[PDB]
Amino acid sequence: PEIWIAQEFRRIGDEFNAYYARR
Amino acid sequence: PLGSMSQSNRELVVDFLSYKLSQKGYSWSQMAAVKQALREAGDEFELRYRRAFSDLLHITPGTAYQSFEQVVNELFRDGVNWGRIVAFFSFGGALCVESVDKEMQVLVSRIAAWMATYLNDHLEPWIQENGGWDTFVELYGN
Ligand SMILES: [Zn+2]
Repeated sequence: PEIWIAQEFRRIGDEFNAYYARR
Repeated sequence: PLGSMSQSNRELVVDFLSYKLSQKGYSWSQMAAVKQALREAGDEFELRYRRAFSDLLHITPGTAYQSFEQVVNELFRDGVNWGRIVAFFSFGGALCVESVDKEMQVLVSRIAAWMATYLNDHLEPWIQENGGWDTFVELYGN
């Protein structure tokens, strides 16, 4: 199960990083 | 064991003052200014991605750390950045919320310590070459 969640947190946490990185 | 009644009284006075300075564009310390920045990056993270916090997964005190040390390993599997560190923190918060949802409160104290020592032994390095915390504050403050 879990692995998929760790992956998910890697993703949305990149969308986020992208956001404040672009600013 | 119990520490100073004055150190207790001073700790609250010092807390309530930082908050008022942070609101008026000041900060007691680098530690105070970083805390608030993370608190708000966190809520911002919560807001943007509430979907992915749901019911996360046979949460028992039994395989708790095991299941924990693995999600985090996987999280930074191929590198750290400012967004994953936030992804990291917000992750511990729900565990603590979802844990007290089962009276597993006792799991909360242990959780904190897994993060502090991980962030110390593994997140601390990256953070340091990458500008410091001061750098985060600028990217993620307000
Ligand atoms: Zn005690």
